[PDB]
Amino acid sequence: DMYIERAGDITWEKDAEVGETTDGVYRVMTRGLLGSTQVGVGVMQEGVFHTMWHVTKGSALRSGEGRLDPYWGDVKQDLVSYCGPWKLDAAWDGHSEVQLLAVPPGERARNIQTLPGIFKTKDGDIGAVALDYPAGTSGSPILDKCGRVIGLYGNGVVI
Amino acid sequence: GSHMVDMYIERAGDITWEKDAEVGETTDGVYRVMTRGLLGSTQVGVGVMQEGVFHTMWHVTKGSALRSGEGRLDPYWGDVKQDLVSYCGPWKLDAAWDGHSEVQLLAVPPGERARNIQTLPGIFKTKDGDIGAVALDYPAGTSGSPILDKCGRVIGLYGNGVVIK
Ligand SMILES: Cc1ncnc(C)c1-c1ccc(C[n+]2cc(NC(=O)Nc3cccc(C(F)(F)F)c3)on2)nc1
Ligand SMILES: Cc1ncnc(C)c1-c1ccc(C[n+]2cc(NC(=O)Nc3cccc(C(F)(F)F)c3)on2)nc1
Repeated sequence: DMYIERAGDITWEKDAEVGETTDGVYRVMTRGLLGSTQVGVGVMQEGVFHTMWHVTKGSALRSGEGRLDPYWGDVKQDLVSYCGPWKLDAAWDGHSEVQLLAVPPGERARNIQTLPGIFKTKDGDIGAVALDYPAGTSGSPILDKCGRVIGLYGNGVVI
Repeated sequence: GSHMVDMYIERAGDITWEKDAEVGETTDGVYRVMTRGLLGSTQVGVGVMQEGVFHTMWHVTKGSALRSGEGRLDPYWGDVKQDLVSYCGPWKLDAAWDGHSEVQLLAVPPGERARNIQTLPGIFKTKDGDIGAVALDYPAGTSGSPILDKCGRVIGLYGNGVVIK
């Protein structure tokens, strides 16, 4: 039994550290007998819930009273969307600072501004934020200066 | 008010690459740089003893003499821009990152055990220059912790990063 609950708006913050379909950033929760815990984070935008495939593994999600079914995915890229196509088309410019809107398990959302590093791995040269958050923070949106989601926290971006 | 009175080093480990890793006395080794005063003692950074010379970051000591047990280490060389300082002799640490390999941070954090963390350095295209750095975050008194190549050579100190031109 797996569900989402809202955690905040998706905003670029000045003064940062350097079923219901409301736009915003959501905790992805799994419950059982003992109780509930966060498996990841996602982004509601234009009526579509975006998270990482490995967070849900294509499970349906309860959203209050309603139920969200997966619409699309890509296991290689580790992406999955609910209710509609992938709406997050923005991308890192390759030079600017970005903001991780990290939403850790059992803690408040927060913006961290940082410059992405480039990691020259074997598979490819990969851009990633040098910020380390607990497991279940995966799917936290990363924002450009215009407030657009340029990626989700967990994997990084191939160039 | 009250001021700090005594800066000193104490040994924390050998400087080795660990095969099973997370993916005055002048004994070779890695050392905590400690400052004591009235209210107690606090770790202000880390340094490397190699070939009779203690290597740390300028901002850690600011060129103070260091107690090493009973004896005294006086600074021999420094560079404030590069944030480097040596004691008892010239800078011995001449190795550098090869630009492709994984490295190991031998982090020595305040009030915790030494440990090796293996990681691939990232390159950060800052305004001033391109900077290579490990994507590992530790408290400020970890600064001066050696970063190692697979030959066991200190290729850097934790805290600033390395300029690439
Ligand atoms: C990638 C890598 N290769 C080799 N060794 C290491 C240690 C790493 C490494 C480095 C940092 C982190 C911490 N981390 C980052 C994320 N996710 C994320 O950054 N996503 C994202 C997506 C779109 C755009 C961007 C941005 F705009 F910043 F380029 C970033 O998750 N964990 N992990 C692994
Ligand atoms: C550098 C930078 N620019 C812009 N934005 C950010 C967020 C950063 C950024 C990224 C990671 C860290 C964490 N961190 C690393 C170190 N120090 C260190 O890595 N030293 C070192 C010295 C010699 C060789 C090498 C190696 F071989 F790895 F290249 C590394 O201290 N803190 N800080 C800041």
